[PDB]
Amino acid sequence: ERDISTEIYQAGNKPCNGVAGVNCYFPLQSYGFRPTYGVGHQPYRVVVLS
Amino acid sequence: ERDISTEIYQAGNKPCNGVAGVNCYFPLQSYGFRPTYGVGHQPYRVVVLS
Repeated sequence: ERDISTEIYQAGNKPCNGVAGVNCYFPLQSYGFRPTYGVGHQPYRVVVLS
Repeated sequence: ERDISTEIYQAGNKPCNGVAGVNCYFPLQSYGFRPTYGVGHQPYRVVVLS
Protein backbone atom coordinates (compact mmCIF):
# COMPACT_ATOMS: atom_id res chain seq x y z
CA GLU A 1 0.00 0.00 0.00
CA ARG A 2 1.68 3.19 -1.22
CA ASP A 3 0.48 6.05 0.99
CA ILE A 4 0.90 9.83 0.86
CA SER A 5 0.46 12.15 3.85
CA THR A 6 0.85 15.90 4.36
CA GLU A 7 -1.46 16.57 7.31
CA ILE A 8 -0.07 17.12 10.81
CA TYR A 9 -0.12 14.04 13.03
CA GLN A 10 -1.87 14.64 16.36
CA ALA A 11 -0.93 13.53 19.87
CA GLY A 12 -4.00 14.64 21.83
CA ASN A 13 -7.77 14.50 22.06
CA LYS A 14 -8.24 17.94 20.50
CA PRO A 15 -8.71 18.36 16.73
CA CYS A 16 -5.49 19.04 14.85
CA ASN A 17 -5.03 19.54 11.11
CA GLY A 18 -2.60 22.43 10.56
CA VAL A 19 -1.66 23.75 14.00
CA ALA A 20 2.03 23.94 14.94
CA GLY A 21 3.81 24.67 18.20
CA VAL A 22 1.47 22.29 20.06
CA ASN A 23 1.91 18.56 20.89
CA CYS A 24 1.07 17.77 17.25
CA TYR A 25 4.21 16.93 15.26
CA PHE A 26 5.02 16.63 11.58
CA PRO A 27 4.99 12.97 10.42
CA LEU A 28 7.89 13.42 7.96
CA GLN A 29 11.53 14.49 8.15
CA SER A 30 14.34 15.06 5.66
CA TYR A 31 17.41 12.83 5.48
CA GLY A 32 20.88 14.20 6.05
CA PHE A 33 23.61 12.27 4.23
CA ARG A 34 27.25 13.17 4.90
CA PRO A 35 30.48 11.12 4.95
CA THR A 36 30.96 11.98 8.65
CA TYR A 37 28.42 9.25 9.54
CA GLY A 38 29.73 5.73 9.04
CA VAL A 39 26.80 3.32 9.35
CA GLY A 40 24.12 5.39 11.07
CA HIS A 41 23.42 7.87 8.25
CA GLN A 42 24.64 6.47 4.92
CA PRO A 43 22.69 5.97 1.67
CA TYR A 44 22.34 2.47 0.28
CA ARG A 45 21.40 1.00 -3.10
CA VAL A 46 18.70 -1.30 -1.72
CA VAL A 47 16.11 -2.61 -4.19
CA VAL A 48 13.40 -5.09 -3.16
CA LEU A 49 12.36 -7.81 -5.62
CA SER A 50 9.08 -9.72 -5.32
CA GLU B 1 18.43 -11.26 40.99
CA ARG B 2 20.28 -8.20 42.27
CA ASP B 3 23.99 -8.38 43.12
CA ILE B 4 26.03 -5.66 44.84
CA SER B 5 29.67 -6.77 44.95
CA THR B 6 32.49 -4.68 46.40
CA GLU B 7 35.12 -7.36 47.10
CA ILE B 8 37.81 -8.44 44.64
CA TYR B 9 36.96 -11.43 42.45
CA GLN B 10 39.84 -13.92 42.30
CA ALA B 11 41.03 -15.30 38.95
CA GLY B 12 44.00 -17.44 40.03
CA ASN B 13 45.11 -19.52 43.00
CA LYS B 14 46.10 -16.94 45.62
CA PRO B 15 43.20 -15.58 47.73
CA CYS B 16 42.33 -12.13 46.36
CA ASN B 17 40.26 -11.09 49.36
CA GLY B 18 41.67 -7.56 49.46
CA VAL B 19 44.67 -7.61 47.10
CA ALA B 20 44.33 -7.02 43.35
CA GLY B 21 46.60 -6.19 40.44
CA VAL B 22 48.83 -9.23 39.96
CA ASN B 23 46.21 -11.82 38.93
CA CYS B 24 42.82 -10.36 39.96
CA TYR B 25 40.80 -7.41 38.69
CA PHE B 26 38.04 -5.18 40.00
CA PRO B 27 34.72 -6.59 38.70
CA LEU B 28 33.20 -3.14 38.05
CA GLN B 29 34.32 -1.20 34.97
CA SER B 30 32.80 2.10 33.86
CA TYR B 31 31.36 2.66 30.39
CA GLY B 32 33.22 4.68 27.80
CA PHE B 33 30.68 7.20 26.48
CA ARG B 34 32.27 9.73 24.11
CA PRO B 35 30.16 12.05 21.91
CA THR B 36 32.88 11.83 19.23
CA TYR B 37 32.39 8.05 18.90
CA GLY B 38 30.25 6.28 16.32
CA VAL B 39 26.55 5.52 16.34
CA GLY B 40 27.16 2.10 17.91
CA HIS B 41 28.95 3.66 20.91
CA GLN B 42 26.22 6.01 22.14
CA PRO B 43 24.42 5.75 25.52
CA TYR B 44 20.93 4.36 24.90
CA ARG B 45 18.51 4.69 27.82
CA VAL B 46 16.36 1.57 28.20
CA VAL B 47 13.33 0.73 30.36
CA VAL B 48 11.68 -2.64 30.98
CA LEU B 49 7.97 -3.46 31.00
CA SER B 50 6.75 -6.90 32.09
